[PDB]
Amino acid sequence: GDHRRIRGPEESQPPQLYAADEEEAPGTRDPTRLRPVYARAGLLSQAKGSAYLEAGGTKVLCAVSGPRQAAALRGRLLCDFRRAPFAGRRRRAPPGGCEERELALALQEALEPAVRLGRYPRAQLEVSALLLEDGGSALAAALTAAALALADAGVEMYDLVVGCGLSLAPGPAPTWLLDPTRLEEERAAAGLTVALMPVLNQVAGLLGSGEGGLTESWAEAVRLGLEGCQRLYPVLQQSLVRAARRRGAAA
Amino acid sequence: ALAARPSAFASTLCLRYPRTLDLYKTFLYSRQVEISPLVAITPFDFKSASPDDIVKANQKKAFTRE
Amino acid sequence: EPLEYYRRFLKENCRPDGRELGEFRTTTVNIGSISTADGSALVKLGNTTVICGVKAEFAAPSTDAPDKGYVVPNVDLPPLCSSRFRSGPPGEEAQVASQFIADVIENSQIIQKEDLCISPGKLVWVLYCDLICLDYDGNILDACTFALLAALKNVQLPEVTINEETALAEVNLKKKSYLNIRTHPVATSFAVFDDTLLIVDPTGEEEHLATGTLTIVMDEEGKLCCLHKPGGSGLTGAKLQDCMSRAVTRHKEVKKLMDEVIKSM
Amino acid sequence: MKETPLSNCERRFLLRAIEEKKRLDGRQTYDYRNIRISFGTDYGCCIVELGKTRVLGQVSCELVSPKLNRATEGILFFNLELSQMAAPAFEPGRQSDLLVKLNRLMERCLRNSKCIDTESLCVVAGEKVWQIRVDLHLLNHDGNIIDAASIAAIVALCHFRRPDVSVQGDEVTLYTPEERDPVPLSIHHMPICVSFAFFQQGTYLLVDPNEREERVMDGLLVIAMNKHREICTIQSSGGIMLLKDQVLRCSKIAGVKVAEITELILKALENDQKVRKEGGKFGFAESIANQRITAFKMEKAPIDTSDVEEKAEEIIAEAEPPSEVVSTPVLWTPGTAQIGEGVENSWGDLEDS
Amino acid sequence: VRYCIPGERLCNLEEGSPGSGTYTRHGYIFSSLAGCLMKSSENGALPVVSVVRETESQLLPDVGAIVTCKVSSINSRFAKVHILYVGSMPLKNSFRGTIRKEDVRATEKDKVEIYKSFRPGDIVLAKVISLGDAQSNYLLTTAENELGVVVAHSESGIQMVPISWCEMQCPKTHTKEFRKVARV
Amino acid sequence: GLLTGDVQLHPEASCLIMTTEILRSMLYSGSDVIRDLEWVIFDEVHYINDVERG
Amino acid sequence: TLSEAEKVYIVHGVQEDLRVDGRGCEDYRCVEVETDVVSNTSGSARVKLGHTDILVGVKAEMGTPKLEKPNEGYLEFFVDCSASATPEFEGRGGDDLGTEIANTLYRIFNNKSSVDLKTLCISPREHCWVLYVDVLLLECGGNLFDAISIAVKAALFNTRIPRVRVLEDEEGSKDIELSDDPYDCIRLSVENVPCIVTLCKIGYRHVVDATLQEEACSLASLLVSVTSKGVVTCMRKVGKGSLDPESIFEMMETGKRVGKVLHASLQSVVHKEESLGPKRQKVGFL
Amino acid sequence: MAMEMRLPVARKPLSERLGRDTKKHLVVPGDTITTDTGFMRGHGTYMGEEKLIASVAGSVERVNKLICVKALKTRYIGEVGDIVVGRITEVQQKRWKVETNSRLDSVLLLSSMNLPGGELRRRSAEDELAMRGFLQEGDLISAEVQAVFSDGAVSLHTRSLKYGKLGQGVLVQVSPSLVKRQKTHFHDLPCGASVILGNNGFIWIYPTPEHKGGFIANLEPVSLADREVISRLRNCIISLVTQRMMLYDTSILYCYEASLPHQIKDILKPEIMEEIVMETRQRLLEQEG
Amino acid sequence: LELLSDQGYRVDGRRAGELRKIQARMGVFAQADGSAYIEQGNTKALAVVYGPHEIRGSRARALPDRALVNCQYSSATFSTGERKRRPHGDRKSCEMGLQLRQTFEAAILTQLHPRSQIDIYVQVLQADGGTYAACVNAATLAVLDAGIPMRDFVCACSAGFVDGTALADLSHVEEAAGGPQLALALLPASGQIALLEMDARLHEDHLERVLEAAAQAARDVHTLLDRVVRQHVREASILLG
Repeated sequence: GDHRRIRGPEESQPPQLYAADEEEAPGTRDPTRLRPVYARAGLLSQAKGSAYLEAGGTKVLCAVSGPRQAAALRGRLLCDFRRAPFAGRRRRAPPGGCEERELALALQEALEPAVRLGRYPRAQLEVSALLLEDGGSALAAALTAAALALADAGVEMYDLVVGCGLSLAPGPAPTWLLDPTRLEEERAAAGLTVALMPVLNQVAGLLGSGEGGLTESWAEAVRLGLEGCQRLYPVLQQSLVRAARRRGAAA
Repeated sequence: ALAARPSAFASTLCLRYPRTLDLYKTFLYSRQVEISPLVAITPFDFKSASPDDIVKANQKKAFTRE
Repeated sequence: EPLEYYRRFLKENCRPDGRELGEFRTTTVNIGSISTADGSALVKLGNTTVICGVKAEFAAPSTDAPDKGYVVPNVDLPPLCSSRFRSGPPGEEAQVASQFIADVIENSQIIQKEDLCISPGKLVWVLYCDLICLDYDGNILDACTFALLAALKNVQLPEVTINEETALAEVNLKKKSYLNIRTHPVATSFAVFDDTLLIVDPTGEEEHLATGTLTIVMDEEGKLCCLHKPGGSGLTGAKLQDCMSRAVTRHKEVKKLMDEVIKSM
Repeated sequence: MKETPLSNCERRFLLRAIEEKKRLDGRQTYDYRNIRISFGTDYGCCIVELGKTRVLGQVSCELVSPKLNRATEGILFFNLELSQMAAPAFEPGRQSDLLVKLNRLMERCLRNSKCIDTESLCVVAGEKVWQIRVDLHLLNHDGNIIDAASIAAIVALCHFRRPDVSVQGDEVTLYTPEERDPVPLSIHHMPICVSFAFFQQGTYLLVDPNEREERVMDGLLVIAMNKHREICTIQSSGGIMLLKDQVLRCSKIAGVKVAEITELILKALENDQKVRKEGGKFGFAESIANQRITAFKMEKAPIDTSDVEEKAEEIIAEAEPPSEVVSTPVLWTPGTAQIGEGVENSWGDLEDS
Repeated sequence: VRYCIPGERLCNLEEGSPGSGTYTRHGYIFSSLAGCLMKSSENGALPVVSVVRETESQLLPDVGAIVTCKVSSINSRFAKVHILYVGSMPLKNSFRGTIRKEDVRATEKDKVEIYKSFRPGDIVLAKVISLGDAQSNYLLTTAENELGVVVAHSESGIQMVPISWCEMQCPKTHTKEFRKVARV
Repeated sequence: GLLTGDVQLHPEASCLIMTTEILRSMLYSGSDVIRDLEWVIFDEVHYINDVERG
Repeated sequence: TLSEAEKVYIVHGVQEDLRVDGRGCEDYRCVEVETDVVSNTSGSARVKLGHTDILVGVKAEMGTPKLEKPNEGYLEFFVDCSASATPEFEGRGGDDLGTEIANTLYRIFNNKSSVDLKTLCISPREHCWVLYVDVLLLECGGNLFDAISIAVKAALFNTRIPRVRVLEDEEGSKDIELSDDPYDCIRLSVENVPCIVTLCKIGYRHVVDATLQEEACSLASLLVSVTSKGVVTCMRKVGKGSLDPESIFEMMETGKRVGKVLHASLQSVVHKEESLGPKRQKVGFL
Repeated sequence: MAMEMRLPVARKPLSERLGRDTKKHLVVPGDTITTDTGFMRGHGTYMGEEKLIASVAGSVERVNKLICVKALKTRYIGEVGDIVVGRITEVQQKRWKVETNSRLDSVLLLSSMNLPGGELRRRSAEDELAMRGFLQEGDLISAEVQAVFSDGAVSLHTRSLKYGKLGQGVLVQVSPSLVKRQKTHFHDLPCGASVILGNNGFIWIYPTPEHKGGFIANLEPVSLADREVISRLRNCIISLVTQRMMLYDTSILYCYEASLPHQIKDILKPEIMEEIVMETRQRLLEQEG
Repeated sequence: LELLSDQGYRVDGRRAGELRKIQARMGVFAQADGSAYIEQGNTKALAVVYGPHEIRGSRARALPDRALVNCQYSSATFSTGERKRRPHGDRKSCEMGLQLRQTFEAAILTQLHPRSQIDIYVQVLQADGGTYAACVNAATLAVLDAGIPMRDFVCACSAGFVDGTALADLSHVEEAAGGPQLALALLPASGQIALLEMDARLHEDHLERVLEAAAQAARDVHTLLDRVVRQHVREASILLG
C-alpha cells in the first residue's frame, strides 16, 4: 500500500457497523445557552504563536509560524487543517481527505479578511490547526483558535475572528439550536457557521447546507449566530490580556 | 458568557519548565575527562587615511580638473 | 563561540538547564482524557510533549498463521511541534521514529498476538496506536516509548461473541475486559560530546552540537531489548557499563511511576 | 549533477569514421559485443554482460487469489529499474521519460508474444494461483540497455524453478525442496530484441551501438522477433524518417542476430545444467577471475575465541554498581502524577484572576 | 499600565495622532497589536500614541535597516549571504541576500575585487537598500565607513583581529590576508 | 571618447568628440544619449556655406 | 490582470448602472443549452453562457446499497478540469478547482429531497442504481458555477434508467434480467433540482453574472441554491473581503427572484426543445 | 427581465449570402509552388529538392522575384517604427517585460523612458530604486518599436510626448491581422471618445482629454454621456471584427452612426450584427464605388 | 466469432480495403489559438493548440536552437461502455503523449522559434477503434488552423491481418481479438514514415502486405482531409479580401 508508513491489514471494518446497541435518544434543552469555554494562549514554547481552545467536548490546538522567505506587494497566507485519527466514531486515513481540504479553504477564505498582508512584502505566514477531539461544532473552534494564535504571534490585524455554529431540529416544528453537540448534530437536518468581527461588525465567513428552504429561518440563524459571536468576545478579551501580562512580565 | 476552570489535560499541557550539593556522582566532569603571541597593535584605530573619505574630500576641495 | 560557550557550563558542572549533568527533566503523565479512543495518554517531559491514541477494529487473519491479531504503530511529526518540519509525506525522522517503535514492540514481546484472535481463521482484533508530537525539544524516543507503554495499560476491549447459525458478531458493550501486559520496556538516551563526554537527557541545541547518540531500553528483569547507536565518535565497554548503571535507576523510577499512577485509578 | 558534455572534435571524428565504415572498438557493422553469463545459487538469478553493460535479473513467485474474471490463469508483473549508480544522470525521479518507453517495450514483447505458459499455473480456480514477478536492475550504462535487459529476462525466466503442490479431492498441501523437487516452467519461444541506429539521415546504419555512438545518431529502430521467422514487436523511434526496403533489411538482420543469440543462450544454459548435475561447485563466488590483480580469496578462520569470558567477567566486575537515591512519585488527583524535582504549589489557581 | 488587543478605541484624531503599528478610521484611533500602550509626549503636546510589544521574535527588513549577516559563498561578481540579526536582536530564521560588485566601497568604483573582500564564513554589518528581485532578494550594501566585515575568522579556527583598512594579520603564524574592515 | 570614422575609442565616455555626420546619425535614431546632454558645441560653423556638406 | 485605472473605471460604471458590454446591474447574458449530445452515456447537456463551454454526462449503473439505509441509491460526482481550457491547467493544477466544485455539488445534492432515492432501489439490502455525473470543463469565461448547475439540471432531465423487471425469488432467476427492449426506459422527476445563483459585489452594488474583468474588481460574493419552488439548499460565502450583515438580506431577495425566473424559463425552454422530438436534428461540435 | 435561452442554429456554409469567386492562387502545405530557374523564398515557404514547397495555408504573393505565402492566422511580428500596445508582466533590475501577443516577450529599457519631471535634470542610479515603483505590475503603456534583436525579440521605446502610461478606458484584444496599415494610428473620432489602433491587435478606447505620460492620475468620475459612447464603440468594434471587417477610422465611424436607431444593450444577437455589418458594407460600396 | 465472412464482408458491412466515414471541422473554439474536431467512424476526437509563447515557469529549460513541443493526452470517463475512471498519473497517457511528441517533433519545421514552447492538447470524447490516428489527424488539423508552418500534412491510419488478408482501419471488435495490429504516420509527398508500432505475433512473409495496406489507407485518408482543408481555405479567402 504505502511505502512511507507501517503496513497492517489491507481492510478493517470497525465494530460500530456491528455494534448491537441501538442509537440512543439525544434529549432536549434550552436553545439560548452556550457551552462554558476555557481558553489559553501562548502554550507551545518552540512556536512563534500558539493557543489552545477547549469547550465541553471540543479540543483543538493551533500554532502559528513566523514569516518566511517566498500579489507581491503582499504576502500569502498558507493554511493547513488536520484532525487527529483518534477523533470521532471511526478512524481516518492519515494521508488526507476532501473534507479537510474543504475546511482548510473555509479557513483561508475567513482569516485573510482580518490580517493586513500589505506589511509583509514577499513574505508568507503559515497557520497549522489540529483537532484532538471532535465533540461538537469544529469549524467554530478552528477559527477562534487560529485567530487567537495569530494575535499572540505578533502579527498586525484589523480585528479578531469569532465563530459560532447552529443546527436544525428534525421535528415537525424545527427550531435552530446554538452550540450543537454530536448527539444534536448527527440527528439534525442542516447546519450553519458564522464568522463575525465583533468591533467592525462585518461578517467574515458564511457556510450552510441542508433541508431548510424558507428564506425566513436563515435570517434568524444568521442573526443568532451574530449574537453568539457577540457573546463569546469577553472571554477572548481576557485571554489575550492574560497572555500578554504573563509574557511581558517574564523579561 | 461565563468562562470556566481547567481540567487535568489542559493543566498538564500548560507546564512551564524553568549548587545544592552533589548527586549522580559518576557524571561529574573531572572524573570523566606555550603561547607567546607577540601580538601586533591590537585594533587599528582608523586614525589614518580611510581612502573613500580621501578621494571624496580630495576631489571636492580640488575642484580644478586640469 | 558555540563550542567554547557550552563547555564553560560543563566545566562549571551545571549546564544552562540548571542540571547536574547526570539528572533527568521533570516527568508527568495523564491517562484517560480522550473519550473517542480506546486508550490514550499524554506525556510531558519538561517540553517534548507527546500524545498517543489507540483504536480497536476487526480484520481478517493472515494467510500464514490465522491466529494472530495485528498491532500497528505510527509516529507523526506535524509542522507545528517544531519549525523545521515541512508539510507533505512523512520525513526521515518520523520514519526512523516509527521503525524504532515497531522494533521495540516486536522484540520486547510486551503483547502476544494469540490473545487477540476471536475465531481462528475468521476474525482477529487489530490495534491502531497513533502518536502525535505536540512539541519537539529533544529526547523524542524516550517519551514516545513512555507514551505508548502508558497508553497500552489503559486500553480495554469489549467481550465479543460469535453466533453459530447467524455466524455474525454480537458485541457485549457492558462487560469490558482488560489487556494482558507482560513486560515494561523503558528507554534511556545519552548524548556524547566531541570524544569523551556523555550526558543524559539532552536538548535540541545539545543534539545540534553533539557528535553522537545512544539509546538503551531495559525490561523488568535486567534484559536489554535494543541497543540503538546510529554512529559517531566511538565508545568502550567501560562507558556502556557506566550507562547501564544509570539506566537501572531510571527504569526503576519509571516502573514505580507506572505502578503508582495505575493504582490511583 | 549532470553528465559531461560532448565536444565538437569527437562528433567530427565519429562521423568521419562512420563515413569510412570503421568503428571505435574495431568491430565491423553487423557485429555484437561478445556476451558473458553467470548464474547464482538459488534458481532464477543471473548476471549478463553485453560489452560493458550489466543487468541483474531475478524471478520470484507467490501464491495469491486471482482477481475477478480470468479465473484460470496467473498474473505476471514486471518492473524495470535504473540504478543511480548506472550513470551520473540517472536520478530517482528525474528520468521519467525513458522508464516508460522501456517498460512498455519490455512488457509488449514479453507479455503479448505469449511465450510463457500462464495456462498451467493454477491450483484451484477462484482460489490460490501463482503470481510470478520478474525484476530487472541496470548496474552499468554503456549503451543498448534493452538488448541486455531482454536477454537477462529471457535467461532469468528460463532458469527459474517453481515450488510444487499436491492437489486431490478438495485438499491442499505445500512441499519444500527436501519434501519434493522444484519444478521447471513451460516456455514456447524465445523473443529476443535487436536494435539498429541510423546515422546522418538514414544513409548508414550500425548494429548494437554504444554510448558515444548513441549520442551521434539520429534515431533508433527496434525489431523484436522470436526464433524461427516470427516477428513479435517493432517500434521505430528517435528522430528517424524511414523508407520501405530498410525495414525489410533490418528484419533480416534481426533474424540472423536472434538465431545466433538463441544458440548462445541455449549452450550456456546447457553447460550450467551439466555443472549443476555433475556435483561440482557453482555460484557467484566461484566465478571471480583468479588470474587478475583485483581479486583475492580467503578460506575460513577460527580467530581465537579463547579469551572473551575473562575480559567480560573483569569488565562487569570492575565498574560502579547502581546508586541508591530512589525517587518518589507524587499524586495530585487520580489521573495525573508527577516525578522529579516537583512543583511548589499543589496546582495553580486564580494565578492571574 | 494597560495592554492592547488588535482593535479598540484609543483616542480621537484631535486627542493625539497615530504612531507605529496603529490605524485609524471614522475619527477614532484603533489598535493593531497586542503590545503595550505607549504615549510619546515628545515636545509640543498631542502625544503620538503607539503600541509596541517590545519582545520582537521576528521582524521583516525594510528599505533602510542595519543587519548583521554571515557569508555563505562568494562569486566574482556577487556574494550570497544569510541575514542573521536585524540590527541588534537575534532572528529566529535566516533570510538571504546578495552584495553586487558595486556596493562594497562608498564610491561605487571600478576595480574592487570581490574575492578579497568578503571571504566566506565571516560576519559582516551591512545595510539594505531595496526589496530586490526574485533572483537577488534584499540587495544589501556596505558602502560606508561603518559597514564591512567586523568579526572575521582565521584559516584554522582562531579569532581574527583588524590590522588596517584593508589588511588583517594572523596572531599565531603572522599571515597577511585581505578583508574590508569596518570601523569599530 | 572619440567617434571618428577610422578610430573608435570609449564609445560610452562622458565626453564624446565626433565628426558632424555622427551627430545626425545618432539624431535619426534615439540612442538614449540626448536625454543626458547638457552642452552641445560646434567648432566650425562656417560650413553652412559649404556647397556639399552644409 | 488589469490596471488600477481600469478597475476604477469599472467600479465607477457599475455604480451608474452601465457596463462595458452595455447591460445593466441585473441583466443576464443568454445561453445556448442543448441535450442529447453524447452517445455512450444515458443523458447529456451542453451549456454555453458566453466564452465558457460545459459538457456533462450521466450514466446509470448497477450497484449495492450503502449500510445506513438499504432502500436507497446514491449519486457520484466527478468534476474534471480539462487542460485544454487553459495552459496553466496542464496536468496537475486543475485538481483543487475540481475538488472545490465537486464538494460544492455534493453539498448542493446532499439532502433527502434532492430528486428521489426510492426509485433507484430495486431489492432492499441487495441492489440499487448508481448515477455517475461527469462534468467536463471545456473553456473558462467566468460564472463557472451557474453554467454547470444549469447543465446538471438539464442532463438530469434527460436520463433513461432502463427498467428491469427481474424477480428476486431464489427459485426464480435471481440474476438481473432486463426488459430486452432497447428503447424501454423511465423518466426521473427532476422538477425541483436546485441551481446556484452568484452575486458579485462591486462598490456598494451587487451584480449578477459578472464577467472575468468584473470579477477581478470584486472583493467578495455569495452563492445561493434555489429550486423552482423557491427554497434554499446551500449558502456559502466566497471571497477575500468582508461583506456586512445588511448585504446578506438584500442579496437574498435578488437570489430568490433570479432563481425563480431562471427555473421558469428553463422549464419553458426544455419543454420547447422536447415538444418536437426526433425532428430538428442534433448539432454539436460540428 | 426574461432570461432568453435560445437554441443553436445550423451554420450556412460556402458564404452563399453574397456569392464571389476568387481569382487568387491558393495553396496548402506540401503543395509545389512554381519551380522556375531562379526564385527567392519568402516567409511561409521552404525548399526541398529543386522545389519551392508551401509550408502554410494562404495565398501566394510575389513582388517580381519573390514567392511567399501569406497565412490568414499568425501572431504579431515586430517591425521598426510600429505602434504597439502592451502590458507590463515583469519588473526587473534594469528593464521591464511587456506582453504584446508575440512569440516572445518585449523589453522596455530604462534608458528609453520619459521619467517623471519631463526635462533635463539628471539620470543616475538613484532613479533605479524608484523605477520599479511607478511602472508596476500590470500597467498599460503605448510605445513604438526601436529595433529587432537576434532571436526575434523586440525592444520598444517611449521617446515622445504621445507615448507613455495610459489612463482610464477599456481594452479590446483581436487577432493582429484585421488592422489596416496607415500613417496615422492615433484618432480623435468626433463622437465623444478617442481610440488607439495598436498594430499588434490591442485596441484602446478612452475619452477625449478635455482641453489641450501618466503624470496625471485624473481618477475622478467620468460623465454618463461618455460611457454610452465607449460602450457603443466597444460593441461596434466587436461586431465588425467578428465577421471579417478590417478595422480603421471610416468603418468604425460608419457603423457607429448605423447603430443609433436601437439600444446599446440589445445588440448582442447573431442577426443584429449581420444587419449592421451588411449596412456598413453597402455604405462602403456606395461611397467607394 | 466470425470476423470475415465467406462473401468477404466484415462485421459492420465494409470490405477489406474500405475506410469508415470521416467528418472534420476547423476553428471550433475562440479563446485558443487553434482548434479542430474529427469523428473517424464512431471515434470522436478533439485537439487544441497554443501558439509559440513565453516558457511557463522560466526555470531555464529552454533550447537556444529550436522550440519546445509539449503534447498531452486525455480521455473522458464516459468514452467507452464501462466508466473506467483513471487518475492523471497513468502510463497510457504518458506513452500516448510521448508518441505524439515524437511525431510532432519530426513533422513540424521547428527551427524557426528559438526559446519558445508549443502546447498541444488532445481530448478524446468517445473511443471506438484507432485512437492514435484520430488524435494525430485532429492535431494536424489544429496545427494547420493555428498557422504553424510544417513540412507536410501528416496523416495516420492502421491495418491488420486476418486469414491471410490485410485489413484497414480496424475497429475495437477487431482490435480486441489478438491480431498483428500496426500503425503508421505518413508524409504523403515523400512517402516517409514518422512512427511505426506493432504488437502480437506475425510471420515475416506477411509484413510487406500489411505495411503496404496501411500506407495505402493513409494515402486514402490524405485526400479526404485535403478536400476539407481546401474548402476551408477557399471559404476564408472568399470571406477575406
